Amino acid sequence: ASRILLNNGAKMPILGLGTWKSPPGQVTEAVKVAIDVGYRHIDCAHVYQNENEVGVAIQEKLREQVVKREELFIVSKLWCTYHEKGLVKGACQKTLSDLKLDYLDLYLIHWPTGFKPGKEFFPLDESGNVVPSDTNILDTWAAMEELVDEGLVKAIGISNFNHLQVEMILNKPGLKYKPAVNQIECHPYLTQEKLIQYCQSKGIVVTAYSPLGSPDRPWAKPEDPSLLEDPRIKAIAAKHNKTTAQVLIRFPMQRNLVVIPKSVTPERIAENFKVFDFELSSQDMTTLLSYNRNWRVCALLSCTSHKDYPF
Ligand SMILES: NC(=O)c1ccc[n+]([C@@H]2O[C@H](COP(=O)([O-])OP(=O)(O)OC[C@H]3O[C@@H](n4cnc5c(N)ncnc54)[C@H](OP(=O)(O)O)[C@@H]3O)[C@@H](O)[C@H]2O)c1
Ligand SMILES: O=C(O)COc1cc(Cl)ccc1C(=O)NCc1ccc(Br)cc1F
Repeated sequence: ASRILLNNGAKMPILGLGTWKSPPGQVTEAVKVAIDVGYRHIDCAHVYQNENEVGVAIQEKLREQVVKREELFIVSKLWCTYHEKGLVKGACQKTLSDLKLDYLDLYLIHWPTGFKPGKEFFPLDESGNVVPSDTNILDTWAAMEELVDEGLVKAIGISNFNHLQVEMILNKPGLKYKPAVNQIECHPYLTQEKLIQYCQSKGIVVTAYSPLGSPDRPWAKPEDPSLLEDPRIKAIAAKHNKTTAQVLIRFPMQRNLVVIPKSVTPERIAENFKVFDFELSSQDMTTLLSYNRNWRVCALLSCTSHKDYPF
């Protein structure tokens, strides 16, 4: 089954194309190729600085009538410097204009932390600590709810929310819409059993990011573990006559997760989509889960300061 039902009643494709680090000079063709070979979900964000180019691709494949708007599932995220009530609508509208869309299928609070508004995405103090905003997640959530009620977004959700923060939203006084999705880091080195079971038990669909361990993350270090090069994962792939990436993408799909591998390489974009015709065994799944080491791609010292830093 290629889509999962969300608690807003809409279906979300379980495979999407990620776009963080996709160069603006390459991402338009990457998205065009992706849609040509089957992808119907694109994961975006304003902070990635490439939504205009992603939007050129979506608009061209709409204009060519390759796909209909209803068949696409486009996701973006509210950056930290826009948590303020009077900045959320405009942030969403900027993303809409850049993506050439009149609505988003899903809009996420990108991180639970609000930062000081301004030109800078990471406003720092002179000692390098992020400068917080006094906004809290519950008031930010109410602002997200407004976007649903104005027709700018079909679904709202959260990203990098820990258990307690998910719970805070669900327990919000006067909660109007539950989050549809929690998008978090998840792969065999960070298997997330606790947060996923919690989210799923509440009917929140979990999207796994960095499913390949983000080998192109700008802060990678030599000593870091490498999923794609792990011989134990390579051996499961070889057994199935698939690539290691293919196994890493199928893994979350069998846990009822949505997964969003990024590539700008046409051959890999296509390879990564060829994951609906094979199954990992229960033993394969448990074996992959055994590799957990609580290793995170996405953590940031400058922000650990903040009252709502999630890890
Ligand atoms: N919500 C958040 O806070 C958050 C955080 C991180 C990521 N995300 C989203 O999740 C997406 C995916 O995560 P990510 O970009 O961190 O990393 P990823 O998808 O785990 O890994 C991307 C890297 O893997 C390479 N790659 C892709 N397919 C491959 C294949 N078949 N074989 C070998 N290498 C392959 C890509 O190379 P090429 O591109 O050169 O082919 C790129 O270097 C992001 O792009 C973003 O949309 C969200
Ligand atoms: O956050 C993403 O989606 C991917 O990571 C980044 C993307 C870009 Cl364009 C810039 C920087 C990051 C980035 O540094 N992400 C890590 C991060 C960020 C904020 C917080 Br509150 C915590 C944290 F771990």
